Amino acid sequence: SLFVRINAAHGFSLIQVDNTKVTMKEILLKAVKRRKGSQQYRLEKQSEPNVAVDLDSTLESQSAWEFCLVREN
Amino acid sequence: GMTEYKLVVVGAGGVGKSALTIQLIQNHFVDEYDPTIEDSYRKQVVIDGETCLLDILDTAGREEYSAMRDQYMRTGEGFLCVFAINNTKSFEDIHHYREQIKRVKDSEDVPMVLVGNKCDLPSRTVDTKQAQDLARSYGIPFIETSAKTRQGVDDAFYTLVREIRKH
Ligand SMILES: Nc1nc2c(ncn2[C@@H]2O[C@H](COP(=O)(O)OP(=O)(O)NP(=O)(O)O)[C@@H](O)[C@H]2O)c(=O)[nH]1
Ligand SMILES: [Mg+2]
Repeated sequence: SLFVRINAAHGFSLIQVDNTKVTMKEILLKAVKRRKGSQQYRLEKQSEPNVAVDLDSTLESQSAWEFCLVREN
Repeated sequence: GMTEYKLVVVGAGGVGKSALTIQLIQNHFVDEYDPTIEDSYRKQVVIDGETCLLDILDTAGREEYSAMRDQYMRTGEGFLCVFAINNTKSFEDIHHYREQIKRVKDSEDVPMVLVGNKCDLPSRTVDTKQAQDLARSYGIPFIETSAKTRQGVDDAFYTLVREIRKH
């Protein structure tokens, strides 16, 4: 019922969040584990390229449901 | 250069749609069963001499997300209908998925492949005859796969691409 969309280079993933006060760090780790093999990766919001979303910040603090899985530099 | 084929994996929850997709994409099996909502993967593969890019869509087996079904069944070119050989009713749910595809696509002629997953399991509820006879009724190939041993995984996706080559 509560999911975020992670846009990657070779597809996208809908990641369900149990509660809306999750880290941006926990979301990133689940994103890399599903998109790629395991475990140099950052989240940016799709609307604004190169935001480098704060990993401490929660989803309530975020004003978006869509983020991009992009590699560092 | 590359022909693009858009594949959709449909079936009841827990039949192994994610396990089959993950096996062909990143080449390993996992027993976590992290339930799916929707995931897309693009992989470059060689099929019988033809280099092609595969657009794989992993759907949710839980009818709670059935709303998205009306939207993705209109996008893909072929459908990989998966049931569990140890789950009778997921095999029964195959008929529902086909009929929904046929009338979202508004076409009887839709490229598809029947997949019976989890070959490695010792106890079986659905015999090969039941799926084979159902396959001829639908006029589509039936492939038995095991995501845990990777048996039939490529075979099933490859046959779907071959079926999509209907003119
Ligand atoms: N022994 C065995 N277990 C399998 C096989 N394929 C999948 N499983 C197991 O079956 C369970 C469900 O697999 P999964 O791919 O997540 O199923 P799904 O069809 O994607 N489920 P959902 O639609 O709800 O997301 C997992 O525990 C997985 O390890 C297989 O070939 N053999
Ligand atoms: Mg799944």
